[PDB]
Amino acid sequence: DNSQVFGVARIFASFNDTFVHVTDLSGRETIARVTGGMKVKADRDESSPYAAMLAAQDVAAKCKEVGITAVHIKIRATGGTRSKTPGPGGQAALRALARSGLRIGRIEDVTPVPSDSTRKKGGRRGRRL
Amino acid sequence: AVGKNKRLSKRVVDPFTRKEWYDIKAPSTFENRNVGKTLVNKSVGLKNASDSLKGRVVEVCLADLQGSEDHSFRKVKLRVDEVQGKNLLTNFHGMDFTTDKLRSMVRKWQTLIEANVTVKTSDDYVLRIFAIAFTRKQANQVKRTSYAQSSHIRQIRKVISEILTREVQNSTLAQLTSKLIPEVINKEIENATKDIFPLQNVHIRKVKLLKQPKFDLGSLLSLHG
Amino acid sequence: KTPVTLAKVIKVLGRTGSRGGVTQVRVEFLEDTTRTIVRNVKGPVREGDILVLMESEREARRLR
Amino acid sequence: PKKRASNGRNKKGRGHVKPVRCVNCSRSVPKDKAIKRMAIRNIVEAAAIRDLSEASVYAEYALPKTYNKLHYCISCAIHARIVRVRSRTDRRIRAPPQRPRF
Amino acid sequence: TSHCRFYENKYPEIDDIVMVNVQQIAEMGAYVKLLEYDNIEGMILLSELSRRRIRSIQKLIRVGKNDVAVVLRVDKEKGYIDLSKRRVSSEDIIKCEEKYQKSKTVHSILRYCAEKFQIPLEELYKTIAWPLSRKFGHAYEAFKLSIIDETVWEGIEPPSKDVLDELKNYISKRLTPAVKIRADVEVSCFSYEGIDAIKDALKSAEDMSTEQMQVKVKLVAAPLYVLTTQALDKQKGIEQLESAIEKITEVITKYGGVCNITMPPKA
RNA sequence: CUCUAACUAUAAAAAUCUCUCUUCUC
Ligand SMILES: [Mg+2]
Ligand SMILES: [Mg+2]
Ligand SMILES: [Mg+2]
Ligand SMILES: [Mg+2]
Ligand SMILES: [Zn+2]
Repeated sequence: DNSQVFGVARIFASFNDTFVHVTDLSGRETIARVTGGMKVKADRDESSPYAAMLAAQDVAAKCKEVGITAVHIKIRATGGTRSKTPGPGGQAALRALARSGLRIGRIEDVTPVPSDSTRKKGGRRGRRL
Repeated sequence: AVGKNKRLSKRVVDPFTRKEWYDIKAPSTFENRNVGKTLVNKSVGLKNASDSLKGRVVEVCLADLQGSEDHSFRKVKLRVDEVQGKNLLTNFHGMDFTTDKLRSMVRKWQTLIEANVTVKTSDDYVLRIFAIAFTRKQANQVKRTSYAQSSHIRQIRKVISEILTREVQNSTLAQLTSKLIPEVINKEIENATKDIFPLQNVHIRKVKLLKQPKFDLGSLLSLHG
Repeated sequence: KTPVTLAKVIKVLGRTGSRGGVTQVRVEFLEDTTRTIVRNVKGPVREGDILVLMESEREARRLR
Repeated sequence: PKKRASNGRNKKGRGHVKPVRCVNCSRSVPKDKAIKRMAIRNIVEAAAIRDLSEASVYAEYALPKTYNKLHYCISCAIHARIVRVRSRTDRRIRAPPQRPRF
Repeated sequence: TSHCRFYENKYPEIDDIVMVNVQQIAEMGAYVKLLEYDNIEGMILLSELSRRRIRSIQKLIRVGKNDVAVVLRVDKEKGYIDLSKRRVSSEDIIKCEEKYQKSKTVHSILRYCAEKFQIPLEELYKTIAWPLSRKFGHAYEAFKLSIIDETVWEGIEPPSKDVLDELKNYISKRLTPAVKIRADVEVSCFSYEGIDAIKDALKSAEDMSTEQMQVKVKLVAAPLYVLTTQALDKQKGIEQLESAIEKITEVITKYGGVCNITMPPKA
């Protein structure tokens, strides 16, 4: 316990436009919401790993500016009724937050899993791409 | 990065130089009473911050609270109750598992038994507790599955309900947590259930706090120094 | 801030791409003997070349 | 002509089974003709464990794994390569693909 | 000798919207000149070209014509521009189309000025256009108020006064707008004497006509009398014609008749 | 004659088609 003031990065990684949003332990106080679509232009690449690194590096910079040094992780897919699977980008954001100075510990997944309700969007035959 | 429409239907500041830091303290129940820091907007009269703090909850792993790693999969939520200036106290608010351990236990070829019960503490803390158990493959079993009968499940659920009711109705929530951390109720459930069916991985889960009488200042002070 | 880094290729991981004209390799950095990373290369390479990477950590994947 | 002796359903003595939505295209399919994969993976990819390993508090952290089944409609199962279009005499082999690594 | 960009700094800015004249297309798009800033070129990239799928490369570019543009990252070391065409909002295109034409007219005038005075455009924009853009936010509004109010040149140091004189002449000849404000008043009278009342109303409405604004209520029908005025400041015709309507009412309320307004004064 | 550990990541659009069908016996 060498005074690692803690944070929770709470990457929310969807199949498009992932999120990195570091807040206090209680989660009440936000620090650098800055997201995936913040730093990319295509709007198709919002989920791309490069968006993850860009968002992660800038939120890490803001993290050093404020003072937070150690971070716990709340990885979250879209969850609910949608696909239950972590977004492609968010993993790259995890890697970047690991790299850029920040100390990391206590990795957790908090994807909201339902207990079978709220009939999934799409109809019977479902998406028919 | 642009593609904006700005359907709005610069007085900018530095919003974090205008903020204070506060300490978090865990009750005397756990080992490491200190928890960490919390950023808060600066306390000005007409919305004093201490008004805002009272009610905060923090999710903290039990490994940090106890130092040991076997409490890694546990997870305690502590509620902010008392503020002392630059330093604030916390009372127990809930218990849970890390979802990952829960899933690791949840496997195929072994039915799981759940016991849900709302129980009132000795003092007044109205709680709801859950219990999760899995059939254990025997020491000599060549049968490829380990399923339990419905009647066995009913009996086991009743036994676990009785044990949980006893444990909660015995003592106050402070003593209740002091029972929880050594997870003694787990060995008790296994003790009273090993005759019926083996039941590996018994685990008490999702300790949910529902009601609290008024404040109980004195006990909270006793739980912190 | 020009972090032009050098990575010697230690192993070549096949050839990918719809064109088939790009080759993915595992490259170990000239400095920091510890780290290795997988990256794409355009143009012929063999075991021992020194890729000049502007960017370091953008580990691309198999490309279709 | 009956394509599969097991009727390709695996219901055989249940009347009717609750339906489950596909994971990709969200087509509802009986929970038995509901090709299904245990997607157990380390929360971090093995390619990036080392960066985590030497730059983290809590020496020798658990590095947990994420668990979930995946339920596909068979259309997705075929197109997304989860299930291949096997040959005739090779259809009646139900053993998984020889435990991919062993 | 065309030079001397329209706005403060030579290089484009962050998330600014401009327009481009296109000349050349190699592989990844078109690195082509600007005519909103100095005369520098910029990359238009194909992945960021058009909303639809890029089916053809020749049709959507139209070499030698004007096109929308947005700059992402300005190369403020050597003069390069990374530029975009797809990500400009539908409402944003048209408002920039304004800004662009707004900028163009000032240059069109000061070009004529330089070519007739053989002074490079840089000095003219330095001396005149920049203080005008500083004072009124736009050199076009400064020119419009120059047409109305002469004090716009006070506090400015032209390189020579003949520049002011010829610029004023060219702006009074070319930037000349007097908007015709028109209204219609319905005579719904059924009264005893109406034509004498109408003559009195016309005389009392026409004697009010000033030296600069002259009001003539022309006839196109019996009930519908037409009120035409040349508002020089687009704000005096309203009060003139409102006074006219009040005077019509003062006429009509006592002879016995009644009149109604069909259209009030509008530009 | 002793055993049950790995893992990824695609889908834009493509409509139609005029004839002429002819043996096997040593
Ligand atoms: Mg299809
Ligand atoms: Mg039967
Ligand atoms: Mg099947
Ligand atoms: Mg046809
Ligand atoms: Zn599907």
